[PDB]
Amino acid sequence: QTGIRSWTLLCTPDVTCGSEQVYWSLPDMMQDPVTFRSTSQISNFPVVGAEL
Amino acid sequence: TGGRNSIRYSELAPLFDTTRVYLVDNKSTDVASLNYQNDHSNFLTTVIQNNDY
Amino acid sequence: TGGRNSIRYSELAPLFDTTRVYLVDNKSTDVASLNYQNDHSNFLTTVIQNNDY
Repeated sequence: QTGIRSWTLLCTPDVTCGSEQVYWSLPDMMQDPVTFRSTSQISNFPVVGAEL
Repeated sequence: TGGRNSIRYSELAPLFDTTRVYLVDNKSTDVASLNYQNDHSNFLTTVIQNNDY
Repeated sequence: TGGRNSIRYSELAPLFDTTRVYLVDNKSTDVASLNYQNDHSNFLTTVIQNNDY
């Protein structure tokens, strides 16, 4: 109730360091999903699909 | 279908028929502000993916 | 009026009846890229005020 056992959690390793996902975007060929704003800033294109 | 499609959002224009909303945790702006005290098994997400709000 | 209003832009949604387009020189992104060799009495402006393109 006081030790590290409190604010931390013991768990399995996983070399990958963390399943992170990626986002596809086909700005020039598919309508921009619901709330996405249309733009030209590569780092903000609309997203059409997510995947690990 | 006909007039029954329209999926609308504030001023951003009419989108028609199926589209996609995303439920994600790792969204940076969210963390800091909403689910600070929460964890991956019970969090809040902003489903509005609009950069300006 | 009826079906004749619709002022449309790429996916950004339907705007209806009068609105406003702006012709401005001092727009920063423009200068650098288009009217470098021009002057205030004859320049180019991007009338699309959308941050992402």
